[PDB]
Amino acid sequence: MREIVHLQAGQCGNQIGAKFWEVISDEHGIDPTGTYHGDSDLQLERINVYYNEATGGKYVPRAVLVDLEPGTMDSVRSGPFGQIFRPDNFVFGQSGAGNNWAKGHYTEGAELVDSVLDVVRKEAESCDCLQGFQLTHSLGGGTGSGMGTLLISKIREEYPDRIMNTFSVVPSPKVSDTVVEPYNATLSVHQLVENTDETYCIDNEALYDICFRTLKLTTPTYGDLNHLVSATMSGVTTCLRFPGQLNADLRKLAVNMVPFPRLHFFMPGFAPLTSRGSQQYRALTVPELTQQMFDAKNMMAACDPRHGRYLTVAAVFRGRMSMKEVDEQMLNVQNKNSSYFVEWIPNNVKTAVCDIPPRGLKMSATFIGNSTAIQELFKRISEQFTAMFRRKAFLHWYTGEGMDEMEFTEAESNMNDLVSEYQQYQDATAE
Amino acid sequence: QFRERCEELRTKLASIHEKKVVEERNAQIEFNKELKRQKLVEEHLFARLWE
Amino acid sequence: NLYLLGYQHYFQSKGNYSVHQNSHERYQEAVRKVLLK
Amino acid sequence: TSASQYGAFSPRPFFFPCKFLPQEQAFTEHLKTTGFYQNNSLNVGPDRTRTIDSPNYQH
Amino acid sequence: MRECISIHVGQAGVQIGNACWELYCLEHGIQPDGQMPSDDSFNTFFSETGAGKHVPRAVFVDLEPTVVDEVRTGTYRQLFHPEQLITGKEDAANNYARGHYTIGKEIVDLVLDRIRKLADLCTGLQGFLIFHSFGGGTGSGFASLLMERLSVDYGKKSKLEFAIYPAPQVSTAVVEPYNSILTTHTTLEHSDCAFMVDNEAIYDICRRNLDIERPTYTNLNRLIGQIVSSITASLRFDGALNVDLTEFQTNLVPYPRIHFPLATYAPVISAEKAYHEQLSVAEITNACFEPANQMVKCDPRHGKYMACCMLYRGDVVPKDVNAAIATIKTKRTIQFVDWCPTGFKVGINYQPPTVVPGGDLAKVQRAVCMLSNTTAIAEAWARLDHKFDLMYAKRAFVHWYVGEGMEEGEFSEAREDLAALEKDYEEVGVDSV
Amino acid sequence: MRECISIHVGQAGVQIGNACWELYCLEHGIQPDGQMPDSFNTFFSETGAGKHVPRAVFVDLEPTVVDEVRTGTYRQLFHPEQLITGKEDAANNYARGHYTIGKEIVDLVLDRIRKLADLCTGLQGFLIFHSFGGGTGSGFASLLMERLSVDYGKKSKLEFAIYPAPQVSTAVVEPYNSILTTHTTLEHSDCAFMVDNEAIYDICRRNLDIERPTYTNLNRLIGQIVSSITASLRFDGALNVDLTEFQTNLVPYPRIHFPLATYAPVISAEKAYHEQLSVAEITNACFEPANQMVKCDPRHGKYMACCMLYRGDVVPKDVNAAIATIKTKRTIQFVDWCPTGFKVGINYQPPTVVPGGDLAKVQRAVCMLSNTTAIAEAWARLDHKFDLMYAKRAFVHWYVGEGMEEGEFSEAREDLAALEKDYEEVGVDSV
Amino acid sequence: AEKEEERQEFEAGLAANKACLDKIQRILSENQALSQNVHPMR
Ligand SMILES: Nc1nc2c(ncn2[C@@H]2O[C@H](COP(=O)(O)OP(=O)(O)OP(=O)(O)O)[C@@H](O)[C@H]2O)c(=O)[nH]1
Ligand SMILES: Nc1nc2c(ncn2[C@@H]2O[C@H](COP(=O)(O)OP(=O)(O)OP(=O)(O)O)[C@@H](O)[C@H]2O)c(=O)[nH]1
Ligand SMILES: Nc1nc2c(ncn2[C@@H]2O[C@H](COP(=O)(O)OP(=O)(O)O)[C@@H](O)[C@H]2O)c(=O)[nH]1
Ligand SMILES: [Mg+2]
Ligand SMILES: [Mg+2]
Repeated sequence: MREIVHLQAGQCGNQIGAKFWEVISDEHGIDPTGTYHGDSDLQLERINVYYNEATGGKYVPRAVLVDLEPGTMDSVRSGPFGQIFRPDNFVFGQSGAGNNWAKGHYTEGAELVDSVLDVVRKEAESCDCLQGFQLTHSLGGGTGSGMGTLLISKIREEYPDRIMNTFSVVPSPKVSDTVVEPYNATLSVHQLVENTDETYCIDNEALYDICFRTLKLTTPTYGDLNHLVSATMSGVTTCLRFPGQLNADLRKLAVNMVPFPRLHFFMPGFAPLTSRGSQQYRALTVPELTQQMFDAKNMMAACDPRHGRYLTVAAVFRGRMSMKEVDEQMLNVQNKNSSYFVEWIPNNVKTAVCDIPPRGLKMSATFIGNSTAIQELFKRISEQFTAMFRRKAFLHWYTGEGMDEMEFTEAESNMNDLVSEYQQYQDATAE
Repeated sequence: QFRERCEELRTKLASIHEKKVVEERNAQIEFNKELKRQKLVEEHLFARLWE
Repeated sequence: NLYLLGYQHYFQSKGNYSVHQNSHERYQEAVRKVLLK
Repeated sequence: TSASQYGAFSPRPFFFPCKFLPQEQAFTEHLKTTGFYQNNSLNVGPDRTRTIDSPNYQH
Repeated sequence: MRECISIHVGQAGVQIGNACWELYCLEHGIQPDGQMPSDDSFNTFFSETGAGKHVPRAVFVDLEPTVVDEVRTGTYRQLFHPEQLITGKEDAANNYARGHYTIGKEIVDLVLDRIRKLADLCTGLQGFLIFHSFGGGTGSGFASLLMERLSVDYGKKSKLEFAIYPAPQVSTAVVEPYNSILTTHTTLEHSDCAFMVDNEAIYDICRRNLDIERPTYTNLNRLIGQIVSSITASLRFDGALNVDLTEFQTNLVPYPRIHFPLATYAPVISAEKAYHEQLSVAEITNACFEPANQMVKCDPRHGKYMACCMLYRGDVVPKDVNAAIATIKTKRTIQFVDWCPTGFKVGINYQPPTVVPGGDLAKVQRAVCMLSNTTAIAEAWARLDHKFDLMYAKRAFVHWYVGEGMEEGEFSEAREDLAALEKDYEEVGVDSV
Repeated sequence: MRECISIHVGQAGVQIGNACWELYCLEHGIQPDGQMPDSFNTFFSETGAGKHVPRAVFVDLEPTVVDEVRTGTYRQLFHPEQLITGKEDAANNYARGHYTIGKEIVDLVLDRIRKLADLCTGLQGFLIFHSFGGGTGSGFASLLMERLSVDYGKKSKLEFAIYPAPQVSTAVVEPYNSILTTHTTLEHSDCAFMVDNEAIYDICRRNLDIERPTYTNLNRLIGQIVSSITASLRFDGALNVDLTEFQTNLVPYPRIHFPLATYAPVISAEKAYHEQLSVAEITNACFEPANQMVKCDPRHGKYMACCMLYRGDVVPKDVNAAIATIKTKRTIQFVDWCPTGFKVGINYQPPTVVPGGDLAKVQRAVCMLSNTTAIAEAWARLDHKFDLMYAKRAFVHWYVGEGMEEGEFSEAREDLAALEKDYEEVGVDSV
Repeated sequence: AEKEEERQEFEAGLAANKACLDKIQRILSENQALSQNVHPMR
């Protein structure tokens, strides 16, 4: 009908989706063992989007978890919803990559790309009309940044028409855990521009900023961080699973978010995050969602969008709201701020409404926006990648994998050409 | 799931953990004391042999 | 602790299950077939 | 002899860590020892026109 | 599963292996006999029999029998497989030539067959941990040739190196600089990473922070075991950021000729001192940068850091880790090379380090290990070069090695190799600003 | 959050530290073990074991003075590293403690200062205590400030210093150390609180009836001075005044940071029986020349800045009445360019008492920080005595033999000559 | 009727918060650091 195969790459990817799948099963009333105890007929009306049918009233994951290290996956199949997955979709090798992008992309990845291609083909042919796939991974590791790129490039050839999302975790300069980070990141975004329909730039340091200030959590783990990206990407396909006053899907946003094929990077954000001192002194309303969202402190990317221009803005609202108050706010932000919006695109805003409120909440909103501030990330990464590469530091690890040197040069060049043309769209006269 | 989904329990666990670590360290202190007593008596008996 | 706001299950707060035995294919066939009590 | 001191320690519980959470390989070990999922079958799949499958078009 | 094999060489090697293995047995739960009184977290070091026994993956080797017979007699006489403990009747007596050309070649084959059997027992192996000294004749020459043969036996496998480097002032030998000069070609062209440590720095650290006077080799060995435990803890036990050996192998080495990081441990304090001190992530990571706590008599401030690998352990939080790293980067005297603004490789582990009875370290809920690759180590090789040059000028003790039967030109060859490596370190230290 | 670190130097500093830190433990309730059976957080610091550790650095060039602390009742209260000793002392020599013995332990202290500083989040300043007479209190303290000032460009550095008494003296070569230390307290100090031991001797014998005192009596009244200054930071009050507030409103020119302290009321319990104490009565004694804490008479000079510290059951209405009466008295003079010269800080908690002390339990108190130019006559006496000795070149071979240049003696004498001259110009009241 | 329904929903939210606070109290009273495994010699 309209099905999604959830591709999973790396320790980042496995932990992100495990929290994500914990959320969705609660959204559809599924126990840790797999059945449906709920009383919502509309929870089962569209459960085949993410799950597959099994005997005995059981519903199974349509996920393929991938890693290069055995240690991560028992952590998945021992957790809150460990047993809901099936052992065959669990695919993983014996030797890690050591944060080396080349190893997972060329040397060790090639032995495992076959088996993951096998299982995803069966999840593809299991569904009648597959809408498109979906991957969560990190640009800072060896498998998600590495193998994850090799997976996408193959299934683009196999399934060209199908949409392809990616919630790629981009590294932060303020907080980085990897010396060899810039080499992997520069060699992966070159794969992302060519073969991806849709990308969301999630940055961990931003999640550390949002928890310290708005949430005032004393000791945040990565589990709180995983819950943020799960609620965001629950808010992207919420209109797909449930009916609404004005419906949409991923493809409805996809055509409406891409003026030109080189630009598919966006800045997700969540509306209703308040601390526990803020719950008592609040009155939930459509304006208060727009006030919390448009605050650039709230964004989960790593750049301030006042330094650029909004190309296109999406707002997927969830709950029961009056639409006059919905559209009047979207017009109101365009009129007041007369400098942050592109002029050659009037009515920059796409808005969708899903009637079913979010889990555990009465009102919410989700946002996908294309700005010029995304180029602030790359040029800062290019500031570090060139500093690595001018002295050929850490190069023998990648050179010994069998690649040449011009692949680095074309990577930055294509990366430099992207931000160069991206800068032009900021400074462009409409008339 | 609800064990994971609370922070104040992590605070209380850390507090009680450190509190019990203190008493374990006290046991280590008594261990060190008995070692020093042992070496002292070794020196005394060697002095007796010299005399 | 993002959502220790009260959980407040929506549909739980506010028949055909006996017809289709909580099966998605049976419900699809039913809603094509009317047969909803 | 000083070398004999290295193993002159009777086991007592307070030389031991407060908690103990090791790596348990009970499931992925089996999944390694057995072959992974792979299908060598014959080509099986319905013909699909996606948007509508099998209507009753007629004059 | 991920397994590692220990190849303790020499008297230092077997003593260090003894301390490390007492630590491992106490940690994982094994009795001195070898049984469990009560998951498979021991698989990296121990193999499990049908009867419930745990068998070491460690080949003690020495050329003097006594140093292994006390091991064969001691409390762990039954834990350790006797054919793992390999002995020779006569030893090199601080003669690299003897340990390389006359005496080692008799039992080369036996040691190679046993390590072949141990690697056969292993299914997917991770690394060979080498423990030796730069001064001893056996631990220099026999170690050197076993690297030479083991390199072609296993081309791809990681060969970690832990070595006692001759102290700049105190010495237990007079003929040590010749052996230390001639060994360096092996740790240059046939090693993956090295951890040279001088006993003098550990002595200063112990008498300064631990406040234990009159130390011995046991006190040093317990710290070295703590270091190796911190290295292997991410492998043995889970962590939110687990780091295997290949990850920190990659994120420390800029060029193939530079595989000499420097170790650091904190907190290392007495229990009475730990009574009045709050121990936090910031405090422990600031203590790991002090030059007085380095395990090598060199000052990193005289050089510049190119890389830093970081291993937290215990009850640690990524927020505090990031705050500490931010403070360290804001520090000015803590300098970094111009071609590395991002130079940290962080891994965290849950289980706090255990404590050995009768030892010295009081148990601390969180702990830090640092593996900093800086360019301040070259001055130690400069001191070695100066002493070896003033040695070799008058041709003292050379008759011993020549009558053993090696050519004299290898002395000059090794001297030129180490001079070139020092020049390489200077080239790295040069900045393109 | 407010944090202060004590940097007590010399045999005076240790003995002052014994009285002062004992006062703080009784003020907050700290057991001699160090356990409370966050007003304490300005002085103490929490540990994992629930132990509070003082933020102090006790330094001495001889071990014996600190060895009494190491075996005292408060042995477990103090951390072993904080107490720093030395094998040989300067022996009433500035030069030994400045060039030969000072450099021996200057650096190890700075390690301990940093660790105490890093434990603190927001540092207000450093309270530094030493003496002008002894070599360690004068020589070593001079180097530390020079390194501290270039290390901490902004953090405050207060000075409670023992000045030589005008008539009595415990040393012969004490004018040499007193003169040449004045460089540090000029270009590396923010405020000063010079005390001659004589001025406490008559105050106690006249007011507290103890006809035969000791230094412990002298130390305890010094403790009340420091406590009253810090009491505003420790506890809540109607008008809290921090270090930066009264530093600003006491120094009209950066070369003038030498006020005079005055504590009131200081009466024995039995004579406190006959005296009803009010805000007016105590604030009149703060201007009495007989109760002055420095051997000088302000009636021969003129106040330019008066800082007023109240504490206890005080009322702002009665404070204003007391100030008005003070201004209507021709015996008290004020400079022309300061028509308004007062600074009132109000605290709530009354000062505590020590068993075996000298002061009675009093509900209200008052501390006084009055800058006057009548302190000018004090160093002129010191100029007269130094010049009367330096002409014959006595004791000079000691300082020369250590390796300090003889021209520094003349330069030191000249600097105080310009110092006294400046205080005449401020005393001049021009049109 | 609409405003009555919203008021009762608000009361239901308050009751849920009270219940979760009470179970917070109970799991505060509980005490364990076992993590499904004590050390093998304990
Ligand atoms: N840190 C440390 N060093 C040791 C220990 N035992 C021996 N050494 C070092 O070993 C060096 C000398 O070599 P040995 O280990 O004694 O003997 P060897 O390596 O087998 O070589 P030969 O003496 O020729 O047999 C000395 O410089 C010591 O520093 C030890 O227990 N701890
Ligand atoms: N008021 C007061 N003065 C003190 C105290 N202790 C020492 N002094 C003064 O300090 C002067 C001498 O210096 P000391 O403090 O005794 O010793 P030092 O400062 O360490 O210098 P050295 O004697 O050279 O080591 C004497 O003139 C005393 O008046 C004290 O507890 N209270
Ligand atoms: N926000 C967040 N980031 C994570 C989480 N787990 C891992 N990461 C990030 O992932 C990076 C390590 O990825 P890695 O495991 O090497 O990726 P792989 O090589 O593809 O398996 C680190 O820099 C972390 O910042 C998580 O639960 N939340
Ligand atoms: Mg030997
Ligand atoms: Mg003195």
